[PDB]
Parts: sequence; C-alpha cells; structure tokens
Amino acid sequence: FVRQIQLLLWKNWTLRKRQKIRFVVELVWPLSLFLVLIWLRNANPLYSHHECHFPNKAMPSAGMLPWLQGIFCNVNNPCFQSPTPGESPGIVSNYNNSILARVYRDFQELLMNAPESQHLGRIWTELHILSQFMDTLRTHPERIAGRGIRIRDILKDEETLTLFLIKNIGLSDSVVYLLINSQVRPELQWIEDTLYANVDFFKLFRVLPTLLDSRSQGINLRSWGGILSDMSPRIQEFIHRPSMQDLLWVTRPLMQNGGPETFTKLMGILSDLLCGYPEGGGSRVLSFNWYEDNNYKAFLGIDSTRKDPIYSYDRRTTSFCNALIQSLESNPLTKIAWRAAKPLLMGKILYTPDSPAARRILKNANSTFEELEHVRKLVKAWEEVGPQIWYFFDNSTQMNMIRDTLGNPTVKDFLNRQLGEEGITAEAILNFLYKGPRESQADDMANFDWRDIFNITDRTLRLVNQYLECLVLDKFESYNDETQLTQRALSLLEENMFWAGVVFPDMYPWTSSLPPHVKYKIRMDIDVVEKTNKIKDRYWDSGPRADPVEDFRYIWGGFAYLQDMVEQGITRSQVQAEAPVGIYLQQMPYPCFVDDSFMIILNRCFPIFMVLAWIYSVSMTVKSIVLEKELRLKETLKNQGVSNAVIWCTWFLDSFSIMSMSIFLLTIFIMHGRILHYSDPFILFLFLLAFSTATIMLCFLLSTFFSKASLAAACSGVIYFTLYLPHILCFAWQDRMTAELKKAVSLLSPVAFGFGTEYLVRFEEQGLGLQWSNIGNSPTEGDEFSFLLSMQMMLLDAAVYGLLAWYLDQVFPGDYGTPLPWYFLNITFYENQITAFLGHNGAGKTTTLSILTGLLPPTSGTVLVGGRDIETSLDAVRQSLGMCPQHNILFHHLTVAEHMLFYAQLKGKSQEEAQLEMEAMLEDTGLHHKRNEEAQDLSGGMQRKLSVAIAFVGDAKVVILDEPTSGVDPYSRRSIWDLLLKYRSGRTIIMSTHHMDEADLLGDRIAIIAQGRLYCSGTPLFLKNCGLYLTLLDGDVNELMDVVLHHVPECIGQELIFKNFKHRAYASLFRELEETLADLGLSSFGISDTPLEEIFLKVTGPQLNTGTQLVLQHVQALLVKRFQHTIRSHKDFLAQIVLPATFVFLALMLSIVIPPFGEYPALTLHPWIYGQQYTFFSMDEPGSEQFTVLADVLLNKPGFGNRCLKEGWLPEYPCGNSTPWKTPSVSPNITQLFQKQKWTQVNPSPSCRCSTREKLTMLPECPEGAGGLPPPQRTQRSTEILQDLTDRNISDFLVKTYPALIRSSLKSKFWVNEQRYGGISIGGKLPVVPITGEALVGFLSDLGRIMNVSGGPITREASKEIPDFLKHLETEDNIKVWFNNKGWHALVSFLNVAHNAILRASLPKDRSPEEYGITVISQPLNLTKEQLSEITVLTTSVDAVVAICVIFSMSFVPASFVLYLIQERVNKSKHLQFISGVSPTTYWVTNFLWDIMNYSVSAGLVVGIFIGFQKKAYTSPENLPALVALLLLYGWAVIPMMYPASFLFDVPSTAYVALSCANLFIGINSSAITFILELFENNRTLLRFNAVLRKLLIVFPHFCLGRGLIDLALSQAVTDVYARFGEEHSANPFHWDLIGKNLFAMVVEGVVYFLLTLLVQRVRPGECFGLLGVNGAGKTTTFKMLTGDTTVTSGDATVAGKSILTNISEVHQNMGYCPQFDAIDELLTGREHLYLYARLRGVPAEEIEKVANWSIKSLGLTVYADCLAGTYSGGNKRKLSTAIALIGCPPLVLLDEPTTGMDPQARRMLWNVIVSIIREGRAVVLTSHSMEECEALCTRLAITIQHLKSKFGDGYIVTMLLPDLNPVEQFFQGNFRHYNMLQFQVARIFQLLLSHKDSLYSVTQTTLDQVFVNF
Ligand SMILES: CCCCCCCC/C=C\CCCCCCCC(=O)O[C@@H](COC(=O)CCCCCCC/C=C/CCCCCCCC)COP(=O)(O)OCC\N=C/C=C(C)\C=C\C=C(C)/C=C\C1=C(C)CCCC1(C)C
Ligand SMILES: *[C@@H]1O[C@H](CO)[C@@H](O)[C@H](O)[C@H]1NC(C)=O
Ligand SMILES: *[C@@H]1O[C@H](CO)[C@@H](O)[C@H](O)[C@H]1NC(C)=O
Ligand SMILES: *[C@@H]1O[C@H](CO)[C@@H](O)[C@H](O)[C@H]1NC(C)=O
Ligand SMILES: *[C@@H]1O[C@H](CO)[C@@H](O)[C@H](O)[C@H]1NC(C)=O
Ligand SMILES: [Mg+2]
Repeated sequence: FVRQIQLLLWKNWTLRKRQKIRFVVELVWPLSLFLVLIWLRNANPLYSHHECHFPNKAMPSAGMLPWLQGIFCNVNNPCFQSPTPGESPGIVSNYNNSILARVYRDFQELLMNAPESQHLGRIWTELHILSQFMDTLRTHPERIAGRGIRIRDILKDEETLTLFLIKNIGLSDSVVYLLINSQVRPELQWIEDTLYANVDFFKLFRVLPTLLDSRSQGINLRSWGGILSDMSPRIQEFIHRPSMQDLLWVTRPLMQNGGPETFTKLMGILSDLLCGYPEGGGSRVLSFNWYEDNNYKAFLGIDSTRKDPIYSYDRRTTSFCNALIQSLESNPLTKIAWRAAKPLLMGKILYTPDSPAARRILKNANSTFEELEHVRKLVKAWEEVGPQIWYFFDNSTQMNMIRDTLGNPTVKDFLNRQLGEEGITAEAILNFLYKGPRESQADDMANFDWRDIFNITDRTLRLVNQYLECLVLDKFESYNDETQLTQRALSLLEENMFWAGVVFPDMYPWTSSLPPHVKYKIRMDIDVVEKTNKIKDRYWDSGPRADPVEDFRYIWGGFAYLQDMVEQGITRSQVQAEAPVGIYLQQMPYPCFVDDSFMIILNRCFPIFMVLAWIYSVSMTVKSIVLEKELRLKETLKNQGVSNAVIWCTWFLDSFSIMSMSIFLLTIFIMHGRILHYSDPFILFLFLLAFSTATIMLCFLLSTFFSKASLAAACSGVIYFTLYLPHILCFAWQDRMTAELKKAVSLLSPVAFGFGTEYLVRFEEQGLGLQWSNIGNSPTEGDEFSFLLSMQMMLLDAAVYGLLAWYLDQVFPGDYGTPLPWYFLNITFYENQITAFLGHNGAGKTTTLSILTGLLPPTSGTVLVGGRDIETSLDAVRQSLGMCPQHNILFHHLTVAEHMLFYAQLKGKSQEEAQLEMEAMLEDTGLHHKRNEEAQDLSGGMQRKLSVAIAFVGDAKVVILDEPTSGVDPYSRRSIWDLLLKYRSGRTIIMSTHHMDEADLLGDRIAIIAQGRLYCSGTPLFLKNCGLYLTLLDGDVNELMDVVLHHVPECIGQELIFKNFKHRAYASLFRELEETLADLGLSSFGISDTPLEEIFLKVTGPQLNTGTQLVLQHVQALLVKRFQHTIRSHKDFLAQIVLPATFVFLALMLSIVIPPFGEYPALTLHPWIYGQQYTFFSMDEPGSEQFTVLADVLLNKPGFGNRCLKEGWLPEYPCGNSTPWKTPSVSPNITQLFQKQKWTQVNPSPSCRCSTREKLTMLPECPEGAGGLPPPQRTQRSTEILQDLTDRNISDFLVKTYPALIRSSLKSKFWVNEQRYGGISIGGKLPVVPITGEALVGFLSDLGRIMNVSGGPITREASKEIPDFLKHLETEDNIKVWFNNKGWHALVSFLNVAHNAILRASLPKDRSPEEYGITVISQPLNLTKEQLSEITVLTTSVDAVVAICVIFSMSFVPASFVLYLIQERVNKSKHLQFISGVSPTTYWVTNFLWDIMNYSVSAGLVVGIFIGFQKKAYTSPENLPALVALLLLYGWAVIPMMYPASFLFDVPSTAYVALSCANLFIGINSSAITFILELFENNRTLLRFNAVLRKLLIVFPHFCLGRGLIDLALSQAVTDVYARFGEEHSANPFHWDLIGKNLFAMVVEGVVYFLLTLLVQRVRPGECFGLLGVNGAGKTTTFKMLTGDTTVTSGDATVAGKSILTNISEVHQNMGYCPQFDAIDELLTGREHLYLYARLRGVPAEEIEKVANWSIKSLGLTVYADCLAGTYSGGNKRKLSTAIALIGCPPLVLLDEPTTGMDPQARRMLWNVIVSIIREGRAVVLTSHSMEECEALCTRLAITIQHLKSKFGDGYIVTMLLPDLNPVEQFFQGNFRHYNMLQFQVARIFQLLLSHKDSLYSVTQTTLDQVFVNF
C-alpha cells in the first residue's frame, strides 16, 4: 500500500509548502538561539596557560630577611615554566641570580677565599692598632728610653744639647759643632736654613717610623707594604667582574636625586637587585571565578572598594608619617595597595584572655617585632654616629696624620708600589681629603670625595629612619574578654588599624601554665580572609588558583604570618628549648591547563536552547494532527481506506523531512560558528536527528490527549518545555544518580538529550569531542551511562512514545469505533436514479444507513452484487464509495484541483487517470477558472458542491449520501442539484435528510422506507396516493367560500385554504374562482397539492419591571450565571485555585532551600576537612638527628595534624589503623621503559604533551610514564594515604601525576576531591653569614677605637643584642610545606600540621609527643554595614526572583477571566445579553465585581500559603496587611488592564498563552531592571533609573506588585541589619516611600483601566416578513444593524415602532427586538435549565420572581431541559435558544435561520409555537438560507408568496406499461420524462385535461424553491 504513503505525503507537503509563515519560522527561529550561542562563544574566549611553578614563600619563623624578601619578590606570585630553585630537595633560596647574591658570591670567591690574604689583613689590622696605642701620650706613663713623651715626641727638650750642652766633648748648640752628639740622640751649622747641617729634608737618619715601638720592641715592619699591591689584582678582578658591573649599572638611578618613575622604575631596579628571577620576572595567572565569591560587583564592573577612612588628625605618629598616610590614602593610584598593606605595617593584634600564659605566648611570638625594632634602632644610631664620621674626616688627628704621611717629602712611594694600577696617588689627597675642611667653591671638590658620598649616605639613612619611624611594633593589645574585642576591632577596622584578634579559648584570665594541647582562634576581617562557610571552589576550574590578590587572602591578609608567629610562640612556650626551624610554603606545580568558561554555558544553555528551538514547531505539529481529528477528517481517511498507521507514517515523513532540513542547517551553523571545535559533524547531526525523532514521537503522543486543535497547539509547547525541567532538577543532584536511577529519569527525551550534551561538553573540554571511537566510552571512567547509550535510549524513548500513542489512539479516539479491550429480511432497494430515503433521525434510519456504510457489519443482507461488505471488505470499497456525510469533509488549505487529484488517486486509479478525471470537472466549482482558488476561499455553497462532487471523483456505482443540501444556499442548492443530476451515470444514489422539498424536484424514484421497519415502500407514484388545496383582504370571502365549497364538495388571514379526483366539481370551482377573481381582492391564484413533508407526518403591578429595579436584578442574574459557570467548570478551578497555589509553593521552596549568605562560622582548619587525600613526605638531610626525630613525630607517632592525640581530638574524625609501607604494583612495560631508556636529572620521566595550538586540551595527555615508579604508600592512621617522596623529584612527580589524580575526581566538576592538598619536605638549608655577631661587635669596637667615633646611648642600645639579631635574621634548618591552593583552607591547615610537627620534635625525652598539639581556628569578625549591604543584595535578589514567580502565578486568574470573557463574546452570548437589555456598563461592572470576588478568594489562599511559611519579611504583623494589600490591589488593578484583551483576541487558549507570556515578560523586566540599575551606586544611570521607577514602570501593576514585594524584602533586611547593630529601624509601611506609592498607583490604575475598557466598548402586527429579497446581499449586515452588533449607518431607514433613529431603536434601546437568535449557538455550554432563568431574571427585563410561572418556555423539550446546555445535541440546543429568544413576550421577534438540522416532529413543534405566537398578535420577522422553512410558517409578507410566484416567471407543474404512456402524451399535447412518470412544465386547458383524464396524476403550482430570482 505504498501508494497511500505517497499520496498522503504529497498532500502533507502541499499543505506545508503553502503556509509560508510556519515554514520560514521553523527554519529561522532555531537559528536565532544558536546565533546567540555563537555570540556568547565569541564573548567567552578560552584562557590557556603553560606549566606553572611558583616561587617559595617564606614565613616569619624563617627569619626577618627571608620573610621580607619573599614578601617583596612574590607580590605577583609569578609562574615560571621551569622549576624554581626552591623546589629542589636541598635548597630553598630562589634568590641565586640576584645581583646582591652574585656580588656576595664574588666577594667570597676573590676576597674571603683569597690566597691567605686574611692573615695579611689581620697583620695590618694589629699593626694599625699598635700604632694607635703608641700614639696615645698616656701622660708620663712611658718607657722613657727615648724623649717621646707627647706632642710629636720631645727629643729636643730632652737630649745631650739641654742646658749648657757640651756633653759630647765639644757639643755646641747651633754653633757649627765639629763633633755631633749621637749617643744620646736618635738622629757648618748656622742660623740660616738649607746649610750643610740642614742638607737633609726632614731626617736623613732613622727613616723607620717604627722606632722599636718606643716600648717592648715590636718594631712595625713593612708588612703593610707587602700586603699593599697584593690586594690590587684581586680588587681589580672583583670590581671588573660582570656582577659588580651590573651592580653599578643598575644602582646609578638609585641613591641619587633622580628616580624618573617614582614607583614603577624603583620596583624594576629593586627586583633584579634583590630577587633576580628568571624569564621576564615571571607572569601571573588570573582567577576569573568571580561567582565563587558572590562578587557581583566584579561582574558588573562596580568599584567594590570599601570607604576610605578619615584623616584622624595626627594620632601619636610624626608629622611626616601623617603626611605619608594621608597622601597614600588620598591618591587613587596607590590607595588599594596601601589599604592592603596598612594593617600589616601599622596595625594592632588583640588577645582576649590577658593571662600570664597568653602574655608569655605573645612575648615569644614577638620575635619578628623585636627584630624589626632592632633594625630601627640600628638605623637610628646613625643620628649619633654620622657626625663622628664627618668629624673624623675633618681635622681630627688621624686624618691629619694620614695627610702628613702623604705630605712627607716624596711621601716615600710617591707613585705607589702598585704604579699604574688604575689608582692615582692624589686619590689619597684629593677625593679622600679634598680641599681639607671644606670645598673652595661649588663643583671645585673634583665632584667626588668623602663628603660627596657622605651627603648621599646621610640623606638615605635619615630618610629610611623617617620611613621606619612610621611603623607600629607594639602590636599586641590585651583585653579581658571577646566582647570587649570585636568592639575595639570595629573601630580599628573603621580606621584600618586592625590586623587580627588572637583569642585563646579554654583558658581563664588567671591561667598561667599552658595545657599540652592549645587551641586559639584568629579573627580577621572577612575581606582579608577566605570565607569559612565554603572550603572548595564549587565548580572545578582548570587552573592553579594562584592569583596574587584575588585568591591569596591568607597570604597578603596577614593570616598566615600571624598564624606562624603565634604557633612559633606556643612552641617556644612549651618546649623551652632552641630548635629553630622555619616554614617555606611552596605551592604545588600545575600543568598546561586550558580555561574555557564557555563550556559552562554549553553545559547549561545547549539543552534548553535546543528545546526552545522546537517549542513553536512542536505545537504546529500537534496543531496539524488534532486538526485532522477535530474536523472529522481522520475518520474520512479511514473510511476512504487508510490503515490508521499509514496516516501517522506520512505525518512522520513530513515532520522528519522538515526537521531534517532544520537539523542540517543547525549542524552547519554550529560547526561553522565554532560552537564545537573538535567534534565530528556527523555524530552531532545524528544526535540532533535522534532528538528530532523523539520529539516527533512526543508530538504523536500528545496529539492523542487533546481534541481541540487550538488548545493542543497552545498547550503542547508547555508540556514539551515542562518535560525538560526534570533534567534541571537532576543536574543539581547529579551525584545522587547511580547510572540506574539516571536511566529511569532519562525516559524523557529532553532529559536524555541533556545527559548526552553533558557528555558532549565533557568530551569537548578535551581534544576528542565525540569521535566515532569514544561515544560508547564514558570519560568519567566510573560511570556506565556513556553517550552512545544516550542516543540509543532516546531512540528507545521515541519507539515507546510512538507505541503508546498508537495504543491510546486505538483505545481513546475522538469519536469513532474503539477497541476498548487490549487487542495488542435485509435487502437492496432499486439500483438506478436518485433514490431518497426519508425518515426521522434515531428511529432506525441512522442504523440502516450505518449498516449500508459498511462500518456496521452486514447481517442477512447484501449492500450490492458483492454479497456482503463483511464477506468482501476489499470489494465494494472502490465502487461503493463517495461517502458524503453531514460533515463537510475538506482540507483547510488544499486547492480544489488538488482535492480532485488526491481523491481520484486515493480510490485506486493512477496519476494520469486522476488528471483525466479532474479535466472532466463536470462544470461547477467555478469550472477550471477557480482551479487555483483554495478550499477555504470557496463559499459555503461551493464548499458543499465540491464535497458532494468528491463523491463522484472516482467511478462509483453506489453513492450513498447524507443531507447533500441540508443548509446550503438556494442558488447553491440549484447548483448542487444540477451537478448531482449531471453525474447520475445510472448510479444507485441514496440521499437522506429532513428536508422533503429537496426530494420534490430533483428527487426521482423516491423510497421513504427508513421508518424503522420499512413500513412504507414510498415510491413516488405510490407516495402520492397515501386532497389538493386551492389558493387565492376583502373579508367577504366567507360567503364566496361556501359557493366554491358547494361547487366542489384551514382558513387563515390574507390567504385561502381548503382516484376520486372529482374533475367536474374541481373544474367548476376553478372556473368560478377565476371569474370571481376580479370581484374579489386576490391578486393571483394558485393550487397546493399534498406536501411531501405531510406524507412523512402520516406515520408520526405590571408583569414587566422598569427603571432602577432592572440593573440590580440584572447584576444578580449575571452573577448567578457566572457562579454556575464557576461550579460546573473544573478547568476554571485548576486555573484559578491551584495553579497560582502550586507556583507560589514552588517559589517558596526555592526561597527556603537557599542557604544564608553571611553565616561564616568558626572553622577548625585541619587537612581532613577534605575527606580522602594523598599527603606526601620527603626526608632531606638524614644526618641531622633533629630532622630524623621530626620525621618520626610527623609520620607515625602522632601522625599528621592533630587527629591522633591519645586523648580524643574530634568525635567526627576518629583514628583508624595504619597499613605497612607498600610500593604500588606497576605495569611491566613501565618498568621496562624506566630501565631500558636513559633518564637524567633534568629529564627524569616522560613529559606530558599539553596543548599544541590546534588541539586545545583542558589538561595535558600524560603518557604511561608521568611521574613514574609510584612512591610507597602507608594509608596513615588518620585515614589518609601518605606517599614517601624521599630521594625523588617532587616537582616533576606532582606536576605529571596531578592530571591522573584529577581525572578520577572530576566526574561532575561540582565538588571535587583533588585527593592531594599538601605535603611536607623536611629539609632545605639556607646559607647564613659566618659573622656570629660577637665578632662583628668586636670589629666595630676596634674600628671605633682606631678613630674616636665611639657612640652614644642609641649605639649602645643597638649593640646590646647584636648576636640575637644575627641569630633571628635568618634560619638555617627549614622545612617546606607544599600546599594545593585549589583547596581554600589548605596552606593554613598545613602550617598547623608543620608547626605541630616542629613542636613535637622539640619536646624533651619525657612528655610523650602523642598528646601535645596546636589547634588553629578561623572565626571572622561580624560583618560591617558595607558588607552587609552586599549580603542584603544577594538575599533580596533571591526575594526578587520569588516576587517575579509570585507575579507570574497570580497573573493566571485574570487570564482565566479574560478567557471567560472572550468565549462569551465570540459566540455572541455577550451581544445576546446586550440585545435583551443588559447595558454595557452593567455587564462590565458585574463582571469586574465577580472577578474581584474570585481574585480575593485566590489571593486569600496565597496569603495563607505565605503565612504557612512564617516569613518575617511578609507575614510579620507589621507586614501581613501590606502583603494582603499588595495582592488584592494588584489583582483589582490588573484585571481591567487585560479586559481589552477580550476584544483584541478571538481564541481562548491563544489568549491564555499570549497573556501569560506578556505578564511574565513585563514582570521579569519590571523587577529586574529596577533591582539591577539600583546596584550601580555611583553612575549617571541613576537618573535613568529614576526615569524608570517613579514615572515609567509605575503604569504597569506588575511593576507595582513586584517592586512592592522587593521593597518589603529590602525593608525587612535593613531592619534586621539595624537590629543586629542595635540601631533599630522605623519599619513602617504605608508611608508612600516604602509601599504606599504602589498601593495608590494600583488604586488609580484599576479605575483608569476600567474606564479604558468602557471606552473600548465605544412590520404589521401579525404578518411575518421573510427578509430574503436578495440572497447575495448581506442580510446578516442588515440584522446586525437592526441589532447592536453593527453601528453602520449606511443602510435603509428603519424604526422599531416605539422609537425611530439612525439605529432604529437607538432612541429607546429598551425591550425592542428582544430575540436575536442568529445562525450561532449563543450558549455558555456550562449551565443547565438556568438559561430560561438567566434570560428572564432581569436580562430581557425583570419579570418579578415569575421564573417558575414562565415555565411554558420548556414546552419544546423537558427531558433535556435540566441537562447541561453543552451536554445535549444541537437540535435541543437551538430549541432552547429559540425558547429563550421569545421568552419576554416581545412585540417584535427576530428570527435568523428559523430551524437548522432537527427532527421533523420538533420542527413542527417549533413552527406551531411560532404560528401561535404570530396569531396572538406578536409581530415576527424571519430570515433563512434554506428558504424552504419560510413556507407554511411566514405570513403573506415576503421579500405575497403566491403573488411573488405569479409576478416572477413561473407556472404550474403537471405530472401524469411503456406503450400505455403514449396515450397520455398524445392527450396532453391536445390540451396544450421518465418511465411511468411524466414531468411536463406548464389554466383553461388544465381544467379541460382534468375532465379528460379518462381519455388519457397530480398538479401543483410553482413553489418558492423554483425560480428564486436566478437573474
Ligand atoms: C552583558 C554580558 C556581557 C559580558 C559577557 C558575559 C556573558 C556570559 C555570562 C556569564 C559569563 C561567565 C559564566 C558564569 C555564569 C554562567 C552560568 C550559567 O549560564 O548558568 C548558571 C546559572 O546559575 C545561577 O544563576 C544560580 C545557580 C547557582 C547555585 C549555587 C547555590 C548557592 C548560591 C546561590 C546564589 C545564587 C543567587 C541567586 C541567583 C538569582 C538569579 C540571577 C548555572 O550555574 P552552574 O552551577 O551550572 O556553573 C557554575 C557557575 N557558578 C555559579 C553561577 C552563577 C551564575 C553565580 C552567580 C552569582 C551571582 C551573584 C549572580 C547574579 C547577581 C545577583 C544574584 C544579585 C546582583 C546582581 C547579579 C545579577 C549580578
Ligand atoms: C679643625 O682643623 C683645623 C685645621 O687646622 C684646625 O683649626 C683645628 O684643628 C680644627 N678647627 C677648629 C677646632 O675650629
Ligand atoms: C603496557 O601494558 C599495559 C597492560 O599490560 C597496556 O595497556 C599498555 O598498552 C602497554 N604498553 C606498551 C607500550 O606496550
Ligand atoms: C676625638 O678626640 C679629639 C682629640 O683627640 C677630640 O678633639 C674630638 O672631639 C674627639 N671626638 C669625639 C669625642 O667625637
Ligand atoms: C557579633 O555577632 C554575634 C552573633 O550573635 C553577637 O552575639 C555579638 O554580640 C556581635 N558582636 C558585636 C556586634 O560586637
Ligand atoms: Mg578564584
């Protein structure tokens, strides 16, 4: 039966290709969402970074110098691709390439390790010291061997020349002594100088300056000269070394009046001066996960900076310090860094107990601050040592002696021993003592001397002293309890002088001795510490989480530093021993990650968008199927011979074709839009095609539930969207499913699509992206769901949906034969001419018809020559065809020629045969001229003509019909008669209807036998004889009637009514009547024969109220009506009482499930806050006993942390058992790889291949090697696995095994256990200076003894504790604490672990380390008002979403009202009420009143729901009336707002969906815009915001309600905030500033919209007039003009009798033309027996409680009177409509189409009621399209029944074996075709022929049917 598929598919394609709006939308709308996705993809570029190795971070326990150097160097936390030096096992110092370190290295290499130069330098040192000692006069304490007491010796004073001299024989004093005395003296004399005795310059003899030291021998030799010129080559090599040259080249801008960049270039110089990091100084990685901190300001671009503090005058600092603070805070450039650094530099630390134990702990922790104070004192000592240096370089006596030695004749070696050694001798005179005391002029000092550098060094020292004085080093303030703290801390945070509060619990103010286990809490500001309510990063981000400022609050906030200080103080308090070990937190290395945030969107937006891509489409598909079912058109196909599965097969082919085109376009769009980079387009195409197939099965399944096309189209999209939501619910609980409950949930197609696209996103994060070889593999490596199973089970869902849809369609059809069980006498009449079976409906005629249809199986009878339809179902289905039912069976959009082709090819035939048949159109249907016209374009007569002609498209021998012309136009009835007669073809045509006139002329070979038992055969000749009436204002015809009655032996007004033919008597009466016609007033004459309808009948105060008594009664009636309509209807109950209730309940669930945003409790800060993890251990320096015992007390005895304390640490964390050491088993080829190949230290293991710029992977693909040879494991007693990373490359192992660890964890990427958060490397020795302090003090004292600089109080105070300063400057023994920053509280917890290990290692022999420990707790202080503002913003955003949901829920009830109103308006029920006498004002007022009542009930229910939650924001006593007012007034204002939607729209379900969408859109926009634009505190949009709030959006009641709820939430939040702070709040609604504005706006807007709605609203007494003068003219327009439906004045002048106006009755408009029953059932279809009550209580007018008395209106039908109006059939419905139309006894009765399809008996009852009414004296005017009903019901008035026939061209019709007909024809021709019946069209000859009947029958005049103005 493939031809059926082909034909139905062609039909479906032809209908689909003509809509031209669904076609384009179904292809464009899905593309728009993915264009949005493309834009999002372009707006979210991926962030890729290389391998990250981070520099070591020192701690205060490691000494001031490493700690500060780390602080300065690692301000950016740089990423180095190569491992840092600190990551090596034995070394910790990354400052190896710094210029200072290299200069120090060269200093040791050349000077310290010189060739025994130390000995020579020392010898020179004691040489100078001995010379200085000899320089001292020491009064007379001299050896007296030589006259050298004092004053440059006294040789002249004491010698042999004293007194008279002459001791040496002939000694003379300046008298040219012949003999010179030399025995008593160590060394031509005359008065004149330069003589023979004065030949020597100074002293020729005794040139040695030693002079045996003048005491105890020890003469100073030339050892100083020997050392001289030996230091010169080494000094030159040191100076010319590249390190020293680099030092000079970088230091030139420094220490000068330069600094071109005040801070940018200074940092650049200081970096390579102190840090010297490789690469370009490293690079920082940026943390983009702003949503993890709830930092909405960062996303929106708001500044998010706290308010600046006040100047606070000067405080206790210096003027320079205050100026610096004010400049730093005021400068916008440097206020952020200064804000971060101020608590550290100048802040206070507060401790609560104030106990002797606490004071001891803090004194021990003070070490860093004593060290800083010592540095400050050392710098301050310059103030009193600098002038001494300057004076020493002034005269003094040492510098003068040096100058004299240089000033000696030739200065011994004038050119120096090291001649030409780049050093001039004048450098000892100038540039060292230039110009003596002072320079002669500016720049005359050779520009470089002692003072030239003295100013620069003095200025630098004084400036650094000034800067250092701006520091607070007495940071510890003692309080009494934690209540006094957090109050001082609040003020300090206000002025930014608070570091932390170190509160010690479990210890009283009098506690002196420390407990073995010490707990303490560090209380920080929440802005400088990680939040304690969250420990992980939620959504796992590919990245190291290593932004220096964004996610290192523990470092730069001072938490880690203070924790280290406090724990070190506790350690020193407990152990009472010197075991100095530092801490070197070192972040774990990270591999080549790729951060693609767009995947998040792709993980959430891709499914929903796809669903939203089909919503409209799915609706249309359903709108097709139900449209084939509601139009009784699927049953037409089933009668035609479809299989009930070929139709759905073709529906699939059509829908699948359109969806396949759409999916092809979407796949091309996605691939070329770079939404998916690394995916094969074919698998994505197949995934989308499987989703499409599941969607089409959803369409088929949903089409069975519904029976109305419009409702199905409106609601199918709603079900389709709703079905996806379970996926959203399951995504939050993704870990809950165990691949079995997930399967159960995924029976829904959207949920399975969501799972599949989740797997797609997971594969797209990698470089694979759903290839053919990985669809069946789950990337999580632990889930059995996979992705291929997703597509397969979506196909399974499609099959299940289709099967269940087929089952339901078979079992629950619309109206047809249904197999409820779970399956999965009689003869033939004449066979020629147009036979007609006439009978009452339901009396067996329909049963005989159905038996003849073939539907009911034939029993003991033959439908045709085939024997039986039961015996031969295939036969008599092609010939016995053309089944024309009462329903018009056509297509909405298909063409007439297309109908002909489709129906000709459906019943056999072929395309050529169908085309040939369509060519023979047999005229009609506009011939071939109207071929291109669509079926809907054709008029009703044309539509029915085509429907009947469709029966003759195929060659059909038997064409049985059912009312071909039941309600067709009279001209159209003639046309259909001509078409049907022209297609007789000798066929057994059978037609059945209640219209006998249709069988009068076109009916031949009549057989009215369907009477239930075939009582009468009813052949036309036989039916004729089962008498004739005579037709002819004078009023005297009563006497004339007797004459005619006597001549030929039912009278009414304006007319005359009165075998065995009696020709002689009849002809005599006819001649007498014709002769007397002139005398009488009759204009014409006629003859009436026996009607065919009668043949079938053979078997069968004032009562009226006036004035104000109306309106009140009016409203009651209307109220009552709607009351009934809201009791019978249950849809109006679910759409008004529960739907808002359920949505509000869901919204409140959402509100209460969200956790509070500002809890921040105390966190115990231990590594086991993360459950299962690997912690690693490295042992370096095994020789040290201290490190061995530290490893012992770290590994097994107490273990890590404090979980094992021998006395119970935490009940929630018990201690288990420790497994023995075990190296994990490894694959054989891994060992082969590691043994066969060569691996060096630089390349110890295979390298992970990360992103290659063309295949970007989230993490590198690590080969089988990775770290390699897994380390031994222990499964520590703390239920955590310890790895032994001893003698192994820790950095390589970590960075290459991290991906393997994290692949297992990231099964969901929502709460990941990285299984590795920290580790300990016990080792790393920092080289220290060998000065040892005391030697330095001795050297400085000796130097100060050489020249009397001495010192003062400051120098002595500085020198008191130099050895302690040197000891605390740096720490030699150290331990590294590796931490993973992706765990937030990781580094602090492992500081705690390391300090516990250090404390346990230092314990004495006794006092077992099991019990000792330290516990750190992070408990942030109470939030400030600025932070509480953000918390309030978050909470009120949740409340705003709740308010939006409340608006959306409450908008349903007014929508239900609008659907009621539109349903009442469309079916003209509202117009009927207006016609009866309901004024528009009264109608709208009572509708508004009832709507307010219903909404009040619904809002009371919603208020009950709210109060059931005890929400303080809304349900508090001061807010409950507010919430009630908001709800009630919102409804009361929004109901009139959408009243006009009744006029705008015409379809109820469409109105519901459109109004719900509009309300949701308006509500979300109104709430969100005002809630978001108010967040921008400092902007120019605020005015814009106000232009949105006060004026723009206040018009919408949605905005009023939403802003009211939001403002209530904000007011309650701020009231709670002030109550927490104790300031209290007014909290008074109805103030016009909080909520009163919205209430007044609602009050005004309700009235305004109600007025807008009211503005939108803007014949003789006894003769029936048949208003059918022109059929083509719009009589419906005339009736509307006579009624209130149309106000067009372009019409004829008419009056209602009582009043005359433009609208006839416009002058009065009261109780005029009361009935207006048109060709429409103006029934509410929900009220029973109340129509006669509603249409009488006051609606026509109040009849004074006479409702029961006026029960006569129930004469037509009393059995169905008490049943629902929609419950019973159309005949009873229209009988009730007519009864309520003429219920008020009006003078004028309007009737349109007086009787539609109804039983002839009921039609007779209606006609007798009408004629009785018109005889009573009530005027009736009637119109009809059948026009057969006008006869015998309407009076002489017509648009004269006999007069019209006579005036128009017409005449009487005369009707009379085979040879016997010849005499009749010959006789008939004498006076003036079919077998046994002659139809001759034709007065004197007629009378004569009647008398001559024997020589040769019934004769009737022209009827109203014949010649109905054909023109
Ligand atoms: C104009 C654009 C130009 C620039 C281009 C950028 C455009 C691209 C758009 C984004 C580029 C980057 C992609 C990041 C977002 C894209 C992800 C997406 O699209 O879907 C999300 C929707 O999730 C939700 O919104 C609530 C569910 C959270 C459940 C947590 C449970 C407990 C927490 C409850 C607190 C909830 C507060 C109440 C929320 C009220 C509703 C807003 C599914 O999150 P996920 O878990 O699947 O992924 C992990 C992400 N982690 C947290 C996600 C968010 C959004 C945190 C927002 C945090 C906030 C404060 C959101 C909104 C804000 C609040 C409420 C008040 C201030 C105003 C503001 C609107 C800014
Ligand atoms: C400083 O030296 C000068 C130079 O001779 C000399 O007057 C004296 O030693 C000092 N000057 C004083 C003390 O004014
Ligand atoms: C090593 O052996 C394992 C399992 O025996 C296998 O999966 C892997 O592919 C092998 N590798 C090589 C290089 O043979
Ligand atoms: C050093 O001693 C000299 C004399 O020997 C004296 O003039 C000078 O003031 C001293 N310097 C001091 C005490 O700083
Ligand atoms: C901090 O908040 C707690 C929470 O209950 C409160 O008890 C305490 O008094 C607050 N301290 C202040 C506001 O100083
Ligand atoms: Mg972050």
